[PDB]
Amino acid sequence: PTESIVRFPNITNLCPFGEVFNATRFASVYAWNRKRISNCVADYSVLYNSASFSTFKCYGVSPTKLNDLCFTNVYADSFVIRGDEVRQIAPGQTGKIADYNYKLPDDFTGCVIAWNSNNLDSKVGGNYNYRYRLFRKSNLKPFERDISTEIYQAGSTPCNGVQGFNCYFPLQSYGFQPTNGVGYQPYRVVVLSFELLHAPATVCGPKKSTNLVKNKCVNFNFNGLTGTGVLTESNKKFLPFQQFGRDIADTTDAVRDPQTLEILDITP
Amino acid sequence: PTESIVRFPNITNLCPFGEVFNATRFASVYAWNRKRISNCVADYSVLYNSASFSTFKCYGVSPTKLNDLCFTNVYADSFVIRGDEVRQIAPGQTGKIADYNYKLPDDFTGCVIAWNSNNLDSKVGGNYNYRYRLFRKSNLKPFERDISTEIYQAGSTPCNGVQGFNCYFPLQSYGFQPTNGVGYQPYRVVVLSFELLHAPATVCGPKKSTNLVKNKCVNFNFNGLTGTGVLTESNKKFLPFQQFGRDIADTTDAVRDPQTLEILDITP
Amino acid sequence: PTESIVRFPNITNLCPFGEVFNATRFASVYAWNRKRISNCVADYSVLYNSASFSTFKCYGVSPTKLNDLCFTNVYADSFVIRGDEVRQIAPGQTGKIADYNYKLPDDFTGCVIAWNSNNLDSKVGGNYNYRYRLFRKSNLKPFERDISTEIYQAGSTPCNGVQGFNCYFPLQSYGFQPTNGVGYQPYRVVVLSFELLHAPATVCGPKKSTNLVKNKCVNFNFNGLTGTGVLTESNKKFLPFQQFGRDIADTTDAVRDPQTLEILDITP
Amino acid sequence: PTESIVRFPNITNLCPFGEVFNATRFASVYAWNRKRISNCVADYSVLYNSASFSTFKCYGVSPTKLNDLCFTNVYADSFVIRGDEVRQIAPGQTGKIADYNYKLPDDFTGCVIAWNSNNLDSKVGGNYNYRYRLFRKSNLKPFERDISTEIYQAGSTPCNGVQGFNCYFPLQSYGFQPTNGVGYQPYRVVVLSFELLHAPATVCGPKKSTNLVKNKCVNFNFNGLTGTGVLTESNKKFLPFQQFGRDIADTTDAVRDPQTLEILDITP
Amino acid sequence: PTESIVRFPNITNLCPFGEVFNATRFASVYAWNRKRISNCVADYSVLYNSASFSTFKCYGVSPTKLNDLCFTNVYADSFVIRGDEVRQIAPGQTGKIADYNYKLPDDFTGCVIAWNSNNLDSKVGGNYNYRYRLFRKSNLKPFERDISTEIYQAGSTPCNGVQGFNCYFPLQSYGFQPTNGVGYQPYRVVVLSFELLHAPATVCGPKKSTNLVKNKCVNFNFNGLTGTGVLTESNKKFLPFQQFGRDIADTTDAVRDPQTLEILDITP
Amino acid sequence: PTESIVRFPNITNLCPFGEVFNATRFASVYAWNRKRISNCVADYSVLYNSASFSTFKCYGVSPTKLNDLCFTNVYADSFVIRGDEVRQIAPGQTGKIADYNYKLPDDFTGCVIAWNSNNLDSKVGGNYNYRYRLFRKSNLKPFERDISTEIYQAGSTPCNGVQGFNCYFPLQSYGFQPTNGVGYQPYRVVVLSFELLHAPATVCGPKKSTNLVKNKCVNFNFNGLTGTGVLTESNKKFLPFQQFGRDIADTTDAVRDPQTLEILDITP
Ligand SMILES: *[C@@H]1O[C@H](CO)[C@@H](O)[C@H](O)[C@H]1NC(C)=O
Ligand SMILES: *[C@@H]1O[C@H](CO)[C@@H](O)[C@H](O)[C@H]1NC(C)=O
Ligand SMILES: *[C@@H]1O[C@H](CO)[C@@H](O)[C@H](O)[C@H]1NC(C)=O
Ligand SMILES: *[C@@H]1O[C@H](CO)[C@@H](O)[C@H](O)[C@H]1NC(C)=O
Ligand SMILES: *[C@@H]1O[C@H](CO)[C@@H](O)[C@H](O)[C@H]1NC(C)=O
Ligand SMILES: *[C@@H]1O[C@H](CO)[C@@H](O)[C@H](O)[C@H]1NC(C)=O
Ligand SMILES: *[C@@H]1O[C@H](CO)[C@@H](O)[C@H](O)[C@H]1NC(C)=O
Ligand SMILES: *[C@@H]1O[C@H](CO)[C@@H](O)[C@H](O)[C@H]1NC(C)=O
Ligand SMILES: *[C@@H]1O[C@H](CO)[C@@H](O)[C@H](O)[C@H]1NC(C)=O
Ligand SMILES: *[C@@H]1O[C@H](CO)[C@@H](O)[C@H](O)[C@H]1NC(C)=O
Ligand SMILES: *[C@@H]1O[C@H](CO)[C@@H](O)[C@H](O)[C@H]1NC(C)=O
Ligand SMILES: *[C@@H]1O[C@H](CO)[C@@H](O)[C@H](O)[C@H]1NC(C)=O
Repeated sequence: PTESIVRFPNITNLCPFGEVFNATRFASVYAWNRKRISNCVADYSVLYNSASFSTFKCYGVSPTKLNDLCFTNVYADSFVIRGDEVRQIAPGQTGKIADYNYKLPDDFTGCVIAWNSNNLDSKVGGNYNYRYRLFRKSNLKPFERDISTEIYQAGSTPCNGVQGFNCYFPLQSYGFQPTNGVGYQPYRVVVLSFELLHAPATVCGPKKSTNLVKNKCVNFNFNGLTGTGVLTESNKKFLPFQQFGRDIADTTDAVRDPQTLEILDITP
Repeated sequence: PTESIVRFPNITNLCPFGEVFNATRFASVYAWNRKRISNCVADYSVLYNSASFSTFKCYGVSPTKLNDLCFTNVYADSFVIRGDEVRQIAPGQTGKIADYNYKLPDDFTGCVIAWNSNNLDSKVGGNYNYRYRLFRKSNLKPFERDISTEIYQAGSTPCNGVQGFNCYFPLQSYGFQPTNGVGYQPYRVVVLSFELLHAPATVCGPKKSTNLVKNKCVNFNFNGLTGTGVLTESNKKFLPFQQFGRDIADTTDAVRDPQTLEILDITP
Repeated sequence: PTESIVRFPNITNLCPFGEVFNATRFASVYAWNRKRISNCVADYSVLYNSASFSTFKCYGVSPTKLNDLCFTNVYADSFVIRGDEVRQIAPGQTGKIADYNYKLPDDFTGCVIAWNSNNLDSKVGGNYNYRYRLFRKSNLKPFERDISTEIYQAGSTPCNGVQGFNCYFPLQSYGFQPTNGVGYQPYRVVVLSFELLHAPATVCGPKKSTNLVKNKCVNFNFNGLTGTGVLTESNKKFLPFQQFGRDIADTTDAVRDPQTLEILDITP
Repeated sequence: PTESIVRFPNITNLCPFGEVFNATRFASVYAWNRKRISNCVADYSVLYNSASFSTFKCYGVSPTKLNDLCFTNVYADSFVIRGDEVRQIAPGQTGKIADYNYKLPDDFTGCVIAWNSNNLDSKVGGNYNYRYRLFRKSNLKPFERDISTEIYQAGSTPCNGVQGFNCYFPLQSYGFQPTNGVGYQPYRVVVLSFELLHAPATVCGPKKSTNLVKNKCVNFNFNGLTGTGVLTESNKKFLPFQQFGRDIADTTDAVRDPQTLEILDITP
Repeated sequence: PTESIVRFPNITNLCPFGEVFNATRFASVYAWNRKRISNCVADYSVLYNSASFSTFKCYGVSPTKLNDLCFTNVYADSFVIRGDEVRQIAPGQTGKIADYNYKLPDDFTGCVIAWNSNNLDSKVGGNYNYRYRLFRKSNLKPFERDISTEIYQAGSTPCNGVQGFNCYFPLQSYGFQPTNGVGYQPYRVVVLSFELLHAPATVCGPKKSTNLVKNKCVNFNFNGLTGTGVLTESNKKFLPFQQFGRDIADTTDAVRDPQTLEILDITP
Repeated sequence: PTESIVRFPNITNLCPFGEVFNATRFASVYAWNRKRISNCVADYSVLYNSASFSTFKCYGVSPTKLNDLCFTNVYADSFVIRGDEVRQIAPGQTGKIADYNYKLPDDFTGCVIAWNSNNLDSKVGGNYNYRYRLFRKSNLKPFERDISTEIYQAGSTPCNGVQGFNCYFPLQSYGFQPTNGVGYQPYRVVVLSFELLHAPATVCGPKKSTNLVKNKCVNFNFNGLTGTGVLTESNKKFLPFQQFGRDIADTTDAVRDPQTLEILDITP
């Protein structure tokens, strides 16, 4: 391996992590706000190295390596919970938030970023505008959003839309005050989930593309696909929707150049 | 009485509470900051209607009735403590902040205003820029300020100005973190002391001044002096430092108007 | 005083304290249940000797001297509150229950009897059927019950009968669990308020009457009217509503006998 | 498998769990009560649906599947402890109850049911009738009790069974009050121990016995012996104690019918 | 008033406060040790200037003035209690220590000293050598001890000297741990009660006497009896047991010398 | 296996564990004290018998088997830390002590022995003599000691050798009170480190040295070399640095007798 060749798509616009994180008002956890992120350079070490997030805990990927990876789509799910419920944003965990408000799948790949928000989300006398769903008949499916407001029937009597004995509203207020304990303290949570599935990659890190060298042994990083081999011209006519190539041994022997749209044969 | 005549003097500028309360940085408790406020208009109801002040304790005045009474001079004292010693900013209270950092007289008149500033004065990894005087050979007198950094000799041996065995540095750091408990979270405290000595009033509130009505039994408030009488015209010989006259009964019977310099005979 | 004479009306049915204290379901604190107790004999010893009432606090009446006094009418107010809200059931106290749910007068005469009911009012998973009023525009008057359920306008926008941002339901659930700490455990509260008017006393204790002794110096207890003097047969005519004979000097001169209906002058 | 066939013995007398769980007074933890349950149909639904059991921790068996299985002998160990020491009733923990009062084996197959009993085991002024062994020479063996009252020597002095300096009574009282916290509140604990040997099962659930359908491929459940097969009429001569039968390869190939005492060959 | 003439008796030996306050082992609170301090000089400002004592509350006298007074006798009561029970050592208090172990009179002239002894009295594995009386039929008279060990019958059944159901041992061990809470460390309490009989005082403070100067208007401190006057030779002879000479105004004008034992007359 | 043989070298002197564990004053954790224990007999059972130690965590070796083995060298480390920071003395653990003060290797062979020291290290007025490094530019490598007192720079502003804004002293005083909780409580930690590497072993347990039995099948522990075989004479030419031989199968077949320096042959 004489050289190393990194080829990423030629994109420059930064996708708004600022509008996800530095928003004035977030949403409640029963109505958590999901933003689609695609076609951007994403500097994850801006979020990592900044001393502002108490929890930057990442599942299925390393937080330091996120600049050196490319994902097809990023989902940013922002909401506000209490501190003791910050642990509940994890696969294979139980609680009110995990069962009824926000559920993470067991194959989750992404990061959970939680930081304290006392000055923004508390008020003397109580901040009651952040509600969590307390009552539901069944647990939530992963990434299912439930915003329905129907009176929960906890007994045998029908409720008919009126709260009362054994008939409760499903949404319950946090009631934040700045004098509250650190467990009952407002924490803003943003969950980044990365689609690593077979698709064209849109969100890529700030790594700079190098020029293409052929007919030599080079390490290569084509759109997040890492390998070592000899890149040459290929007579393989790719159909325009195809990015990779593959053989009977299930090995990537052909890739499409992200920039020049050139099909390169990877001879090992 | 028929109507009330409130006479406040011709003052146009506002009292500078803005850099007292909304400053970017506050000083520490050992170097507690003091601002002298005089000769302006102060609207205390803005501070009273705030939804962020957790503690608004007052002494010698009512927390409702502070705006209508108007004062000689306002001493605004600003410092950052943590939440446990907010009770130590009370008169007669004993503690490390009370004995060694900031001591209030037992006859203190004014209001203590404190609010949590965890999003401002705490950083992830620790904020150590706010210090308190842990050691002093004598307890502080009321309202004295000690910023000396001399090494507190706690043993018999002279160690000559270095930290070591029983040779402690007098200041120590709070060490604020955003994940700390509410006792160990930063609280910005602004003591607002007011003196009520025999002097003409310099700070008075946003209450409007009404026109004079003479020769009729009216309730009057002549710039802090409230009475009932038939405010007739005068022929008195008031020297220009004489705010209000007296008599053999030691009762107020002649007041010179603050807005026109006209002496008025009070007759009940 | 040679002898002691006690005359109480010949009433024999017990007061229904068993219906008050041993009811299966107590109402919520916002809808506290008042029962009027009159025309019976009240045995307060069964309340006092039994050891389950953790809080037994009487105001204006000595708690061990409940039996000898006679009362006109008794009001028993029953409800369920959490453990830290028990101290607010007292004259002159403040809190959410005192302001918005149940306010005692500052001149309150009677007892507060609170006992733990964790077995009867908590189920595993949460008992959400006990609600307290959390939002009100103004504090309650003494002995005033508010069961209104209109949406509380916290902000400047009209609520229009729907819960949402800055519009809250005034009632909030306790959510009792048996694993919750004693601050957050159910306590059943019965407040006995005795009124002592100029009306004839109907609620009298279990003290038994003696025979009347006339023309001799005795110490008498005439239906709660204690005193000492020579009871003599009188020619005074009382009208049927009149029960005793206060003179021009406002001292009791004659008493109507509560059993035989006899007019009895008191000499000293 | 066309259908499911379940054959259980026709025992209809219900197992005495009412005497275990609803006894008027339990025993102290040093003298914990053990009851032998056998030869009855057991209903575990009344334990699971009940909303008073705060702890239902089952080791080795699924708590929902207690109703499904059959056992031979059930050991019910009932006692009263305090809340913080409920966590000591589990296989493999330490503490005063685990070491000196009640030890659970590491191979424990059974459930632990703990519920709060503040209404029944606490008295205002203290309930000191519940004792625990505080001092012992060596830690207890599993399922061993020590009701001995011998004065524990904690020094080097033979003090002849008299309490005093370094000679302590082995048993110490709890002293339960309703105002005490949940760490120091009474919890009644019933430990159910199921033993499953190579023995005929006497403790089973209320699952109904269906009619005998032979010569068809059925799922079958013969007295807890689950499987799938084509049950036919046999010619094997089982001895009366011999319940099922095994082939050369130690697989169940014949069973006796629990109801009609008939030998049925299980061919697959 | 030129110069004071302090005359205190020529007492040679210091009071044994060191043996009381510095003893190795203190007695338990049910069997507290009382020591009679008399015929000596006692420095009380040594105790105050030492900062080891957490509590120094003195009732009926000020702690700083104690070196200036001659008391007739001193009683030193030393015991070990819990921290939360330290407040029970006060005149007019309720609790287990006040009712059953150590009762202070309401007319108390003395000082209460309490210092933490987690270092010397606590021990890992438990120090159960300190016991307190938990059960008694009646409350204690002031300065009364109970060393009885009879079984407290709390039911109808007799006990026959055997512990069991409703029969409890009167004394319960404390169980001191070094890992206990702030209310549960051992505290050693010395109660110094100053007997002030109208007698020759024998416990005097450390004040250097001044030789007698007569026939001039001087201050004097004769045996703690402060006064101002002219001291003259006395014509009358007082009885050998009687020192104070009272007048019609109940003021001493004829005092015996506490060094040369001769009568002196005080005149204005 | 007829006769067990234990051959240890003839080492007479006892190890100085008294001067390490029972030292009067320990060093602080930034300047932790390392003592080299070699060429003595060590009794670790008497370390294990004491119940004063609240943590006796041994990593890689079991505490019961400590007397069995032999070591070449022992590293006895000693320091004082608070109770919450005891857990950071562990392999593969993070914290202030682990990063900045004392780091164990990830594969550590030895025992962490920590006991509470409230009685020895606390004093009234606070013991601030114990300091810990709170600020460092880089994390400590394992078994590396840093005693630098250079002022740590946090901001871009140079410190210039004085304490100030964003320039802190790297060492912080603990502040131990006798009234502190168990979290801030002084704990004395000794970390014994053992090397299991093959060398002439100098420190061994108190096991008795048996005689030499030859030409009989015996168990043997030759300086901690456990095995079973028929120990016969050898003609192998062991050099002085060669202590135990090995065969072509890499098994121990010839061991030098530690007492005699005589070469013996293991034969199974
Ligand atoms: C949010 O704003 C702050 C400004 O104080 C900035 O430092 C931070 O980087 C911003 N975060 C994002 C994600 O843009
Ligand atoms: C950018 O990429 C596109 C294809 O995605 C390609 O057609 C174009 O030539 C590239 N431009 C440059 C300057 O590399
Ligand atoms: C403004 O102030 C001056 C002096 O303070 C006073 O004489 C004058 O009357 C005031 N102006 C008005 C319009 O009253
Ligand atoms: C500080 O700034 C906020 C920003 O809205 C303002 O509402 C508040 O009144 C300011 N405080 C003072 C004392 O002016
Ligand atoms: C409630 O019922 C119990 C039954 O055990 C009884 O002891 C108690 O006296 C009753 N309460 C009243 C107020 O009578
Ligand atoms: C009972 O009281 C009534 C009046 O309330 C009276 O008429 C009647 O005589 C009394 N009974 C007796 C036996 O005195
Ligand atoms: C105990 O009694 C209650 C009374 O309703 C009943 O619901 C419960 O099922 C009983 N417990 C058992 C184990 O049968
Ligand atoms: C019930 O079972 C027994 C054996 O357990 C059997 O002898 C008896 O016949 C059965 N009864 C019926 C009605 O089948
Ligand atoms: C000391 O006191 C005695 C009486 O107790 C007295 O007789 C004697 O004179 C005194 N000593 C002096 C030096 O005055
Ligand atoms: C107890 O001993 C210490 C040790 O020197 C001493 O400082 C203290 O003064 C003594 N206390 C008394 C009352 O003598
Ligand atoms: C420390 O001294 C005590 C004194 O009794 C002794 O028991 C203990 O064994 C000593 N510690 C060690 C580690 O030997
Ligand atoms: C002790 O061991 C040495 C070798 O380590 C040996 O030379 C010496 O003779 C031995 N002494 C005794 C008394 O066994």
